[PDB]
Amino acid sequence: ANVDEAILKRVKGWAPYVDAKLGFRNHWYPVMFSKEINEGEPKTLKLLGENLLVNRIDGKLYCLKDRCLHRGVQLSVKVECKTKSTITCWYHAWTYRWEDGVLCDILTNPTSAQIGRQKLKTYPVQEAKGCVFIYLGDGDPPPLARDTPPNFLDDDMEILGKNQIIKSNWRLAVENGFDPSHIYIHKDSILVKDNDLALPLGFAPGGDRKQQTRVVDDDVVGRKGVYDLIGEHGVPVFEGTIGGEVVREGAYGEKIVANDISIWLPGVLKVNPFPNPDMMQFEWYVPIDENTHYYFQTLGKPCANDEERKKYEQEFESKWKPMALEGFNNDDIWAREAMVDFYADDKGWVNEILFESDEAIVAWRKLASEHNQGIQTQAHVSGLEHHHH
Amino acid sequence: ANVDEAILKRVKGWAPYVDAKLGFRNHWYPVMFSKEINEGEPKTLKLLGENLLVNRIDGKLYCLKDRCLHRGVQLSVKVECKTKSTITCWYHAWTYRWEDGVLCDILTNPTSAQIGRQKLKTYPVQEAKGCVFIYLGDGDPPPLARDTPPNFLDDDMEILGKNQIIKSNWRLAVENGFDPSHIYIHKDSILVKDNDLALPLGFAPGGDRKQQTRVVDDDVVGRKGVYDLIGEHGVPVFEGTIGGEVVREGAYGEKIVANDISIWLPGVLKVNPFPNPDMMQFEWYVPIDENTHYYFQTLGKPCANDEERKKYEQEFESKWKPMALEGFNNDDIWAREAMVDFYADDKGWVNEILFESDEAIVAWRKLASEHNQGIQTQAHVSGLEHHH
Amino acid sequence: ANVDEAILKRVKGWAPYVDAKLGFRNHWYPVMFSKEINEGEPKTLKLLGENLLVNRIDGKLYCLKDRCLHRGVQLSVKVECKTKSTITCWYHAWTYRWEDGVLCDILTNPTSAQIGRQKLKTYPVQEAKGCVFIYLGDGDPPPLARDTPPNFLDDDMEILGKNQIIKSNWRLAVENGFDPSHIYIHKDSILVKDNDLALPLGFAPGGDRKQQTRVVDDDVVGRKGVYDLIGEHGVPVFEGTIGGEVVREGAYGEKIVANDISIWLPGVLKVNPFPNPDMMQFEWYVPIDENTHYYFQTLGKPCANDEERKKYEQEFESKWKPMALEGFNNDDIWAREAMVDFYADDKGWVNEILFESDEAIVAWRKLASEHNQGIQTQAHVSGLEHHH
Amino acid sequence: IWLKVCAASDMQPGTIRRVNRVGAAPLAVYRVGDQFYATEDTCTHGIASLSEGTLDGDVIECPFHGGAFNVCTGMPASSPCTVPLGVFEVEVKEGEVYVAGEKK
Amino acid sequence: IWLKVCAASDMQPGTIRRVNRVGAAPLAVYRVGDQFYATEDTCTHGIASLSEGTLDGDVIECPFHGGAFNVCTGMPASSPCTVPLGVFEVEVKEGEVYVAGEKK
Amino acid sequence: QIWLKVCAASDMQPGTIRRVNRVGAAPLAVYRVGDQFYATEDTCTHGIASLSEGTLDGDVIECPFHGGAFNVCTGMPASSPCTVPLGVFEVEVKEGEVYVAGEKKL
Ligand SMILES: Oc1ccccc1-c1cccc(O)c1O
Ligand SMILES: Oc1ccccc1-c1cccc(O)c1O
Ligand SMILES: Oc1ccccc1-c1cccc(O)c1O
Ligand code: FES
Ligand code: FES
Ligand code: FES
Ligand code: FES
Ligand code: FES
Ligand code: FES
Ligand SMILES: [Fe+2]
Ligand SMILES: [Fe+2]
Ligand SMILES: [Fe+2]
Repeated sequence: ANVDEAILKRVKGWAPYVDAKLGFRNHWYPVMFSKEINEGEPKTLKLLGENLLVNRIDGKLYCLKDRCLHRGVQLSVKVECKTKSTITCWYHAWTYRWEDGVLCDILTNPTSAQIGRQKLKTYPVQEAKGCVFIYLGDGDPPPLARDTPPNFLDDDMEILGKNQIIKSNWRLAVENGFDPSHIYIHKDSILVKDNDLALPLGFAPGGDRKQQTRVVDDDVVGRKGVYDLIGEHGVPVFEGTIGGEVVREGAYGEKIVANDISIWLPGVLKVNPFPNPDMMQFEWYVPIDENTHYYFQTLGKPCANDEERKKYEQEFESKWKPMALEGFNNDDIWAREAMVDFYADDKGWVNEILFESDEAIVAWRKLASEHNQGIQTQAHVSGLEHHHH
Repeated sequence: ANVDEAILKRVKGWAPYVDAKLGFRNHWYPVMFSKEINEGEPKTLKLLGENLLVNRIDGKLYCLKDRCLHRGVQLSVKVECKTKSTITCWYHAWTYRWEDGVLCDILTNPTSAQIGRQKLKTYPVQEAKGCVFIYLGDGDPPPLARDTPPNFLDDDMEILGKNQIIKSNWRLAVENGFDPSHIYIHKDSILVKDNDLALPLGFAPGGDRKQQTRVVDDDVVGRKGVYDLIGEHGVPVFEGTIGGEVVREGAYGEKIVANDISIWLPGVLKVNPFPNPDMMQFEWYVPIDENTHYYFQTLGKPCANDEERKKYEQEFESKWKPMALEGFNNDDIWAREAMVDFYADDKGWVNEILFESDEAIVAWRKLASEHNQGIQTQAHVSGLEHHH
Repeated sequence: ANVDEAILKRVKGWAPYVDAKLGFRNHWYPVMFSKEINEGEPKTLKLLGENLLVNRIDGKLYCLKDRCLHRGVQLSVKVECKTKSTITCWYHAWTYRWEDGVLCDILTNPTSAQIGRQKLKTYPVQEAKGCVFIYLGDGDPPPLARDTPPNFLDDDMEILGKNQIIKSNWRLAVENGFDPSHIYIHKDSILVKDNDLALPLGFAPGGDRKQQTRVVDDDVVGRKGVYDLIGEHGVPVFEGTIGGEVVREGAYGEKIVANDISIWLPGVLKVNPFPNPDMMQFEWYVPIDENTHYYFQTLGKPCANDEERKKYEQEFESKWKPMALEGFNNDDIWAREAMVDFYADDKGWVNEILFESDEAIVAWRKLASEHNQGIQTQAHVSGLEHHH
Repeated sequence: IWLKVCAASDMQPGTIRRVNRVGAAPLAVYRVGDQFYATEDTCTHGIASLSEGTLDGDVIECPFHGGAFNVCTGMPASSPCTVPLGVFEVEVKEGEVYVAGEKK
Repeated sequence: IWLKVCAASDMQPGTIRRVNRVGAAPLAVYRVGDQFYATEDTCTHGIASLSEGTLDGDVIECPFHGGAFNVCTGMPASSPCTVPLGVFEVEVKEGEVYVAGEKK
Repeated sequence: QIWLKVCAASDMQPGTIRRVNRVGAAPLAVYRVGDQFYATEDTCTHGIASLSEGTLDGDVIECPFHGGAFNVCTGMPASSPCTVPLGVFEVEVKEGEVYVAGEKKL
């Protein structure tokens, strides 16, 4: 749909993934935190190329497509919510219910044949761990857990985070996140010295190809993902050499981090433990359009009561957010941006020269290709196109 | 020519109109006021995607294409008018007559065989009612009357106005202006309160489809237009309800305006009377390029003497320009801009969901499709293409 | 490969040249001055659409493609020169030798099978007359002399200059430079009055077509170029007329300049003598991408020792750079920019209306088409393509 | 209940007839070979008259946007149409076409 | 008036011969099979010699930009040519090609 | 050691590929082209793909990752994006037993 046929024909291992430039339809995606959307104050966002409106009504979230059925304007240009349960387009006053998108009234013509006979697209919305997830897809949604990493939804796991818009395709963010050798870019991070981390420069892999990963398609809640097992048989690199001379050392701190790293459809990394031995990182790379993603960062720490939660929140604000989410992951942001040009014409998918640790990235590309729930197309964005046969 | 053939095949009601992204060739268009161009001060503009130069010589307007025949530079990068009747390209001094575009001299080679053997495109220009009209077309122009709404050219009609560039395709401007139900966007206008207008939220149509409009296929001067008759058998809506609860009211003023609304090729709206019972509005949406139009606004008032004209000019500047041309029509500008994304890939022309008051727009699209005098193409802009 | 095939079939005289939007591969191009690249300070540039890194090591220049073989990032986003002879990609620490581009180490995986089995693209670099030339081509380079105008490499010719990025295609710069009639744009240059130049407005050509130029393809060092001989049978124009009346005159100064003008592959102009009777100008228009070029200006004056070299440098900084390289050639920059729109869709190569002095430009188009050493394509930039 | 439309011989195969009802929305009657079918005249995607469209077998194409419906089931056959038409029962009696005055 | 150009047999079919004229623009003589036609040599769009172009039937293609003319009527056949060519009557008498002194 | 036993010639159909795994060394690929046998390194020189998992078209192997390709007789690239030649290993049949060299040709 999205890429030159001649390129898809070349990438036989993962053509659906290379075609998925706008992301995978029929998955849940986090787009904001619960505390960013207040009762009766609709908010705009773009998800998989689609302009959406989210509102909170009697504390519950509702999602309508931000595009009037009539002349295709964004309702959000001038929001008229004239009754608790409805939104009225500012142009000709086509009025929609938040609950089912049904065109229930038209103030410019209360006798119109369109009334009761059209409906604006709605998407399911669910709040978990103070994060707002939208099911960008069709029909009754699967359970959220299918599209979250293991432990994210644990009862005791306290989730805090940060979200922002990044100028790369979502797939560059996923691959960079799951890339076992990219750890090299983190060698001078403030987190490394200031939280006393052990952090190698890379890995000499060992064992066969199949031993480099654990492909999960046997998970009981339907989760689909890959574990990076490079370090199970691999020798970590702590002295990098050129011409046999040591030019760089890894970090010889006491804190062991990033024991288990896993990537999950639709594009969420779990790093455990990280950025401290008693915490976890869960981060999404959410497709906004072909050029941009939400970098939706979360940190999890099991907490037993309000005392532990408030102390966790204080350390999040004073240490983990500045030192890890920014001080560590900022280098990931510009690493993603640096790949844009090579992949922007889709020729990077052909011309890339991979080495051994990219086996993790290949395993993800195959998993994603085989288990995604649909390819988003420009026609999903504009309006689906089909001719009688 | 201009749109995906797969889209033009789908819009059988009005394919030429949907194709007409750059506007209709072989019509008159207003582009500026007479007062904006002075003797021997050439002025640049873009019209139907073409760069043009207009000059005033011995009081009379002349229009040349702002593109040298030789290497395609704009003459206007560095104007050299070295005699009253000519302009000299700054690059190799190819010299053209304003009056007929003829390449009459080349200062860099006075023996060139090109001299007297090439012609820079000219377009007719006419001033009427203080407004500068360019015929963006080929061959002998029709009367200006053909391309102006009824009464604009009446002897006693005093025209004052304002012009600006707006970031939407011209068609989004036309359809918004002729849209009977778009009156909703004006419900909070300062004009409605401060000029005590009656303004419903919309109309519940009555009678049949054919009664909703009146198409004019010809008159004395060959005008082509549609009147909006939704109010003839329609019920004005003054109470807006959701689930039977009243959430909004129309404006219950005494002044009845906008009794007749008509749209004319090549894209000029007449609202009579407006914004006051003794006045009319005539507004053009002039294609500059695919993305942009002139919003050329005029208010007309019959005036018998210089005292009436002077008083009208005072009321225009103190009241009608700020309260109506700005205070009312400013909401039209951002409504036009809000439709850009949906039509920008040309897919809105398929995916729109029309309702009853859009019969007006449909009648305009068909009239425009049937009676336009030509489709402007990118090839008119770069140079017409034909292989034998 | 770069232009609509329907346009290329129309320009039978010079299709390769019209296709060469990114410039000609397998030639030497100047990109900076020697003084601008210091020991162990790598410098980024774009040449024929390719991102390049230049570094100076033990005083020698080396050029590597600024694109890691692995995931196609620019090394230059974060340079890591860890040893004197190497650069390490910041991403996964693939390590390349400046001298041959061999992937000689990977810090993130010292056991990788890729080590010693890949090679980053390198290009020949050489410094001559304080100028850095890169051979943007494949295999053993030809002598630099082949891609330089006569006398640029003379023992005693002291070269000083200036370089900047200009927003036009390189060909518009070349044709403007070699255009005999474009001298018209220079008629008010501060150089003309302040250096007492004789400068006509243009030329009335004489004699036949072959006499308007000298096509050079017999030069023993293999250089390929064209001399403008319009002045050998032509009458210079000092009195510019419209309708037989004098509206502008040339300059009647005593200093005779531009006796010989030649354009050479890959796109370097020689004007002699200029801007003074004891000096020469050599200027390159170096393709950066489809839209931009280096304007690489040099002035040569014979100098016998350090004292003359020093007084020339002081004259250059106080007179020739501001009065000539800027005061004369600034008009060339905006002339080049003025042709962008006409040629940007490639249609100006069909629609241009040439006159007699353009014989020189046509001679260059045909020379360039016949004797260029290859057409740079977008596939040279992204990675060459071939199916078995 | 039943409206008299036309003599069945009055319609060639592959043709469409608009049925105006006073005080009600218009209907469309389609002759597909020897069978007759009836729907709403108004396209569900807008305000087009399907009677002004093109019939291709049992599929009516809307003249506004090229949306289409099956004239037997009233189900959409081409984008942008998504809302099914009202189908009206047709009956031929003594070579004369009758349309049910309400939908099925 | 009439200018004796060449022996008919001096031109192979589908060829063009430039006729230089002191104090006047050159002409192009076209042999189209066994017929002869004449125009101005100079393309009306530029400085191209039509005698250096490509004859396709009775249409000369300019070598510069692919503009073209009907050599019988002189009218443009292909963009970017817009100004008609001067046509000169030609007469073949006793295997000798004569071209009119001035265009019709 | 010098000659590595692969399989019986008869254990391979024309147009097929067999991977030969080696202790302490990178895998080889053996190709049957009609009645003839050839061997290269199994790892694509453009990346980490196995050529034994590709498609053989006469004497040209097509890599399954990116559609690059090699001549199996010469090891020379046949399709972009491949640029680095494969190591070629001599193959011999002795008692109808396929043998591949332990060391590539120089
Ligand atoms: O994946 C990792 C491996 C080793 C150390 C840190 C990381 C890591 C931590 C947080 C977010 C990410 O995207 C990471 O790759
Ligand atoms: O079209 C109208 C209908 C009722 C009241 C005002 C208007 C009107 C007047 C001037 C310009 C416009 O765009 C209008 O809608
Ligand atoms: O080419 C020229 C002819 C007459 C006078 C000046 C020049 C000239 C001088 C320096 C740089 C150029 O590109 C010129 O055309
Ligand atoms: S565009 Fe929303 S009601 Fe018309
Ligand atoms: S571009 Fe105008 S005279 Fe040359
Ligand atoms: S992109 Fe350079 S080492 Fe990976
Ligand atoms: S109105 Fe029928 S397809 Fe749109
Ligand atoms: S010079 Fe003949 S087509 Fe342009
Ligand atoms: S890995 Fe074989 S073609 Fe890229
Ligand atoms: Fe990272
Ligand atoms: Fe309005
Ligand atoms: Fe110049």
